[PDB]
Amino acid sequence: MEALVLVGHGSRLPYSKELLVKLAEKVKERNLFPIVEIGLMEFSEPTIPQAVKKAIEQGAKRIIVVPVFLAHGIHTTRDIPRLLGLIEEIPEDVEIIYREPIGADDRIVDIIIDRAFGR
Amino acid sequence: MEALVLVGHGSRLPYSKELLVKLAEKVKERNLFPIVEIGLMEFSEPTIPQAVKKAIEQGAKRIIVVPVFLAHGIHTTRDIPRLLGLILEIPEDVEIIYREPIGADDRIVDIIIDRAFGR
Ligand SMILES: O=C(O)CCC1=C(CC(=O)O)c2cc3[nH]c(cc4nc(cc5[nH]c(cc1n2)c(CC(=O)O)c5CCC(=O)O)C(CC(=O)O)=C4CCC(=O)O)c(CC(=O)O)c3CCC(=O)O
Repeated sequence: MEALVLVGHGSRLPYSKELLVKLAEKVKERNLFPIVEIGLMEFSEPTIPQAVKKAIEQGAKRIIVVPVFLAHGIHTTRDIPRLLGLIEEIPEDVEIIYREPIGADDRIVDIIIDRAFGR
Repeated sequence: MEALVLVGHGSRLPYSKELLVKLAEKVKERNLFPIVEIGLMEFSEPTIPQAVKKAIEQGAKRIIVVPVFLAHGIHTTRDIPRLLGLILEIPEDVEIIYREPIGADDRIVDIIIDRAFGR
């Protein structure tokens, strides 16, 4: 009844999409959401509008959109809200819930320290 | 004897730099590294060359550079290695060690799920 849509920047390179694809696989393995889709802001498919429609077509009435971005920027603040139609795509009486980016989470510091030590 | 340098993209907005600043502060509280510095690839100061010199000036002989990026891209594969001189003035008794980005870590999935639930 609710869907999770992970949105990413996109790249002319393949690494950004591979990340979102792997992230969606790992989330699916956790069996929390009925529907899970990814969309990429630029350069690649699925686009963000296509992911929201796939979710709607599978029968989701609440679409949770999580920006897989570390920090806020023009994408997360302007460009993406606009694609979702949240700022001046047909949301069919469904609710889109636009979540927060990753930010300076304690678990990021944990990751950073591992990377520093080659782990 | 060794320094940790966190490098980030930079932004015409203030959100990207604040993240790196909060991240540096959190790492410093862990007391693992003698010297901790941040550098921004574009738009903002400190720049990446400035951070490596600040580190050198305090007396670091090994400079661990961690890309605070989720995925590989042209910045992490070309532009940043270039600034580090890996592909300005680097003393010979000093080595730069360029680490990996965050990637599709389990701890990221954990973060994504919290964000999905508005936590
Ligand atoms: O003109 C060129 O192409 C050369 C420069 C260029 C390319 C690089 C290249 O292709 O050489 C580059 C590529 C990418 N940029 C990255 C990130 C973002 N760049 C920042 C700002 C924008 N940069 C744009 C252009 C450049 N975009 C524009 C114009 C536009 O996107 O519309 C602006 C927006 C300005 C506006 O519209 O007013 C922002 C926004 C912000 O931070 O606010 C961030 C995103 C958050 C962040 O990570 O900072 C990422 C993701 C990453 O790297 O993490 C990619 C893809 C991965 C990769 O690089 O493989």
